[PDB]
Amino acid sequence: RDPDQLYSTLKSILQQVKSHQSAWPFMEPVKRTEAPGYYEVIRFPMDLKTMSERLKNRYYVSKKLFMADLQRVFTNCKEYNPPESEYYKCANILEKFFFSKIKEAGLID
Ligand SMILES: Cc1nn(CCO)c2c1C(=O)CCC2
Repeated sequence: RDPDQLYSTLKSILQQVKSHQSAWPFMEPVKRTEAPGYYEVIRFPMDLKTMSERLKNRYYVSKKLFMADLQRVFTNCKEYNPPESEYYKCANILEKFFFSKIKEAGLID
């Protein structure tokens, strides 16, 4: 299936991202109790557990929807955290990895 080809490609990419050594900050939703005013600043929170659910739920009917969510994970983090924080470092490392995988899968060419 053309839908099911997409699904496989996205699942492979998301799995690789989740397995990456720098994915650990992004594995679950930011906790309100740990991040003061995070949910006042960041309007569209996202994390890799929520993306896994969305994927299983057949939400990612296009590459664009998938890339927007995953990009939001990094840019939320970079907006909120200090530039030399461990979280910011992880976000940019993982983002580099993400762009290399989407290129390699021909999701952008
Ligand atoms: C703020 C903030 N605090 N925590 C830890 C609590 O969830 C995290 C953040 C992020 O911005 C992304 C990584 C995880």
